[PDB]
Amino acid sequence: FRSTRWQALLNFNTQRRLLLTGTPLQNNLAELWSLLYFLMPQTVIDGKK
DNA sequence: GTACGCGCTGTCCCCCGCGTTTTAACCGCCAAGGGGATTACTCCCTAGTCTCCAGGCACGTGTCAGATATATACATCCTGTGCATGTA
Repeated sequence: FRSTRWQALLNFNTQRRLLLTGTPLQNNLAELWSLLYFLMPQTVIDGKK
């Protein structure tokens, strides 16, 4: 979440994005929530609800 | 008068540039603690101010020091002044 590259690529002008990854981490919901927010900026920060 | 500033010369030589090697620094982790100037508050105590009585460095006066003009007892030529022996 706090990485500079995370905010670096958010402003890029694209209308469709695709993610390629083998396996994300199961627990530690923070990284999954961060990936979800990066995919589209609509979800709320509160993932503990 | 003269010799050093100036102009010219060759001699070579050390940094420039372009390339190649090596490395300092920021990003991620993983969020953790850690301390020092700041703001507010609470006492607290020593200089400002007044105060008069003592007194002391700027000031004027005396006297030795340093330097200078003045007779003074010789000092060095200068002026008369006298003597002895050979000459026509």
